[PDB]
Amino acid sequence: WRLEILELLKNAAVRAGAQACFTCTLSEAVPVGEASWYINGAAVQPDDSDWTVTADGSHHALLLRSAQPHHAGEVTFACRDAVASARLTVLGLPDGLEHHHHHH
Repeated sequence: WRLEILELLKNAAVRAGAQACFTCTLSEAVPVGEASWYINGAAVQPDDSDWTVTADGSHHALLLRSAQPHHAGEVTFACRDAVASARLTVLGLPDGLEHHHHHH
């Protein structure tokens, strides 16, 4: 019956074509106004195309479609005594090599 913050997903890096997963499972549902979801460098308008925000009960879900070298910025969220932060960054260097061979 309380409003204790259970778990928050922070710290996220998204390369080109990747996706972002930010959610905050609370103990109480908050309407629209006491909850603030924004990343410095790109305010999410009700019609935001790159970012998507929703609120259903005690669960707040926010994502990032295909990350592009420009969405980089800080991550700050606040609610019912629910303080949060993070660091969002996108890689634009195709210097990231990956192993395409699972096994040999």
